Amino acid sequence: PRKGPVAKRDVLPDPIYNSKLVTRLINRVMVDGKRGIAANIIYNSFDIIKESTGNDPLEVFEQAMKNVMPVLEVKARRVGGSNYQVPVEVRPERRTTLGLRWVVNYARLRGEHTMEERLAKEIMDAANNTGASVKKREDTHKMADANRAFAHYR
Amino acid sequence: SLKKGPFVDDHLMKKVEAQQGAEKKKVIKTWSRRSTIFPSFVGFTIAVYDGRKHVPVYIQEDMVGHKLGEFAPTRTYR
Amino acid sequence: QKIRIRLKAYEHRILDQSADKIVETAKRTGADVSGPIPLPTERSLYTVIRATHKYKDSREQFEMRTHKRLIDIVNPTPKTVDALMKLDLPSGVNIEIKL
Amino acid sequence: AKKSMIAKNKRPAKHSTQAYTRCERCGRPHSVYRKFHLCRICFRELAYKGQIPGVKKASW
Amino acid sequence: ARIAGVDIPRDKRVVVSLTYIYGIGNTTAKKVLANVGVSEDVRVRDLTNEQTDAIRAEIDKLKVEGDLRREVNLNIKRLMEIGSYRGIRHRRGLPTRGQNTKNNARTRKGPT
Amino acid sequence: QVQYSGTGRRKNAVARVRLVPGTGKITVNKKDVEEYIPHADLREVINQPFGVTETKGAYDVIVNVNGGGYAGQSGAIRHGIARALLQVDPDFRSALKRAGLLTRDARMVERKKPGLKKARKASQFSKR
RNA sequence: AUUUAGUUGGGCACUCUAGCGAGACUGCCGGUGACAAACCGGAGGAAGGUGGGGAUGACGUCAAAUCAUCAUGCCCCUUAUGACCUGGGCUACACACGUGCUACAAUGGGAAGUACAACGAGUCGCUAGACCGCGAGGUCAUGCAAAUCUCUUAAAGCUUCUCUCAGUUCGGAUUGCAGGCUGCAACUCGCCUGCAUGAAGCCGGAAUCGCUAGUAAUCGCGGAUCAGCACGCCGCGGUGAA
Ligand SMILES: [Zn+2]
Repeated sequence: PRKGPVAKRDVLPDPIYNSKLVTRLINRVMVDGKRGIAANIIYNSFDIIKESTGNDPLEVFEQAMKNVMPVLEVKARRVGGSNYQVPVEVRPERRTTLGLRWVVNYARLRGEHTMEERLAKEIMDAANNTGASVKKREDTHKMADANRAFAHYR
Repeated sequence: SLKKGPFVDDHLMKKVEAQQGAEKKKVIKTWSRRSTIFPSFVGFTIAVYDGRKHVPVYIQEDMVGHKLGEFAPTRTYR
Repeated sequence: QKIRIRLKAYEHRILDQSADKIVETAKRTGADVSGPIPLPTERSLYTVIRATHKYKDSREQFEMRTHKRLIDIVNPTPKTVDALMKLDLPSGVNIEIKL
Repeated sequence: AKKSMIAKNKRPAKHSTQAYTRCERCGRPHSVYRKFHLCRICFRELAYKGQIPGVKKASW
Repeated sequence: ARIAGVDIPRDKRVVVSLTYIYGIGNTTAKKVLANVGVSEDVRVRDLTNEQTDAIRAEIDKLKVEGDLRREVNLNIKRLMEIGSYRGIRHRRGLPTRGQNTKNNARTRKGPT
Repeated sequence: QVQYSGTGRRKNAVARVRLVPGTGKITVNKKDVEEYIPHADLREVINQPFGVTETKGAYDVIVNVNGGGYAGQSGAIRHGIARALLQVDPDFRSALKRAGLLTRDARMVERKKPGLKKARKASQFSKR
C-alpha cells in the first residue's frame, strides 16, 4: 500500500475440470456469502455450452478469454500535473482479472429471463469475436495508441 | 379487545341511571376519558372534559360504539 | 452415596482449598470419596456508558464469574457426618450439604 | 424536587402499574440495575471502590 | 361480462384470475375452487361451460361484489358525520393508532 | 482389534475421526457421506489428505461431529485424517508438512467491540 | 451387551469440563551489514519474528460538556417558583436535514421434503406433554433455583414441482371489519392475528461514506431496561469474496 506490495491468496482448482480459472470465475459470480448457487449456474451454463457445438466448456472458454484479455491501458498520471493519460504495459495477472470482470459484468446485461443462458451465450459469442466485451478490448486498444505520441517516454 | 365485556366507570353509571325515571338534567359533568357508550345513554347530554374545559355534547343513536374521549380533541390545530 | 456438596465462589484458590479440606474430612474417617469435579463457571455481563451526560460511544463493561465444585461421598460413617456438621470454615465460599 | 419524589416511592402505590425503580443513594429515575438497585453511574463508581462483591473489569 | 360481475382476464391461470375481481383475495379463490373440486388448469385457462356456472354460483354466496365499496363508503360516511376525530382526521387521513405525523404523508398525498 | 483415530478442528467445530481398513468410505454420524453433506462437491477437499499419501485408498471412516456449520465441520474432518495417517507412519509427516494441511487454522470470528456496528464496520458519517 | 434412544447395565478410552504445568525467546542455519544494532531467506514447530484481539490513553490544547446523577460559594423564591389529586401534553404538521429498515425480483415468488452452531435467562418465572380454534392463543396438567428441565428441531443452506419478464402471483405502505394479550383503564396514545382493499416504487445527479480477512456482504440466535411494547443498543454464531 505504502510500504510495499503484498501477498495474493491463490485459489484451489475446481472439483470437476480441475481448473484454477474455473474457481476464479465461480468466485466472481457469488453475491453475499452464498456460494452453491454460483457453482450451480456455472455448471449449468457449461453444460449448455457443450450442448450446442460440443467441443469443451474449457477450450471455447479460453478462446473467448484470449479474445478479451487486453494488452495496454490508459493509466492517468500527473507527471506534468495535468490530465496526462499514458498507455501502460498491462501486467499478466490483471489481464485475466479484467477478462473475467468484463465477461461476467457485461454478460449480466445480456437479458435472458432464464437464469444462466446469459453467461453461456456471452462466452460463446465472445470466442467468435462478436459482442461488446471483444469490442471493449478493441476499444481499450483503440484509446491506447490513440495518444501514445505524447505519453510514451515516461 | 376486552371480550370480557365493555367498561364504563361507576361514578358515571349511577349518575346516568339516576335520570331513567324522570326527564334528564342537561348537565352531566365528568372526566369523560375512559368510558365507552352503552345503550342506556341515548338522548342524554354529557359534557366532556379535555383536561382544560368540559365539552357539552348530546347523545345520538349511532354514536354508541366508541369511547367518550373521541369528541373533545385536545389538539386544537389552526 | 446419599450426600454431596456444591461450591460457588469467585477466586479459585479458596474453592480449591475448601475442596482439599472437605476431602480430608471425608477420606479421613471412611473412604469412597469423589474428587473436586469442575463445572461450567457461569458468567454475567453488563455495559455502562462511561460518561455522565452524553457521548454514548465510551462504553465500560464489567462482568462476573462463578467457579463451582462438586463432591459426593459413599459410606458416610457417623464420624465424618458430624465432622461435616461442625466444619464451617472457610467463610468466603458458600457450600451446601446435599444428599 | 428530588425529596418529594423519593418520598413518593417509599409508600405503597396507588395501583400496581406504578412501582418503578430508582437508585437508593442517588436518585436517578432511568436505567437502574434491578439486580443491585443502583443507578448507572453509582454502580460504575462503586465498582472502582472495591465494595461490590463480584464485579471487575472484563477483558477477553 | 366477463364471468362474475366484471373483470376476468383471458389466457391466465384460474386461481390467480379469480383473485382479480374486487373483493376476492387469495383464500377466497382456493376455498371456492375447493367447493367445486378443481385445480390450476393450467396456465392458459381452458374452463368448461359447466365449471363456469359452478363458480358463478359459489361466488354468489359472498358479500364480495362490484359493490363491496358501497358498504365501506357508507361506513366511513357514518364515521365522518357524527363526532368525529377519526372522521375529522379522515378528512385528512390518520389511522386507528396515529404515527406522529412528520413524515406520514409520503403515502397519502406526495407532500413535497 | 486394529483401529486408528485422529481429530480435527475448524471454526469452532470438531470432528472425531475413526480409521480402519476398508474399501475407501466414510459414515458420518451413521449416515452416508453424501447425506450429511449437501450438494457440496467439497469432497475433493475431504479426500485431499488421501491425494498425497495412501493414494487414494483404501480405509474406512467412522466419524462423529458437532458444532459450526456444514463447511466448517466438513473442513474439520480433513484434519482427523491427517492425524490418523500420521499415526501410521511417522515417515509421512514431512510430505504432509511440505503439502501442509497439518496445522490448525486459527482464523475465527472476531471479538466485536462497543461503538462499531460490526467487527469493523464504521457507520456512515455526515461531513457537514 | 439391551432397550425408542447413552438410557440401563458396564467403563473413564476419547470428547468436554478446569486447576497446575509446558511451550515463541531472533532460540539454532545461511547471507547482508564497520565485527554493532538490525535486516532477507531456513530448519524444526501448533503457531516466527509485537502469532491474532482487547483492556491500558503521557505534558497539555479546546473558558469544549455537565449546578438536571451527586456535591457546592454566591444570588434568589418562601400562604409559594415549596406541596397533594384528576385530565392532558412531551406522540402536535404547509415544510428543511441527519441516521436506519423494507424494496424496485429470476441467484427470484410460492409449495412440499431434508440437516448443521454459539452466547446466555429461569420461582411467582421458562413451559414438557396432551386437547381445542386456520391465527394471535386458551384448558388441564409436567420438571426446573440447574452441564439434568425449559427458552430452543436456529435461518440462509440442500432436493423436487409451479409460476414467465409483466408494476407481474414483485412491493405491502394505507385502510374497512372481526378477534387476542397484559393492563383498574388501550380514542387521544400499545403489541399481535384473520379477512378484505392493494400506494409509491423497474437500481437512483451534483455529491458523498465504510472497508485490507474469517474483514467487507449477507442470515439467524440471545438480553439489558422491562405487566406489556425494539427496524434501537449490547453480545454470539453460520456462509464466505475482490
Ligand atoms: Zn445511583
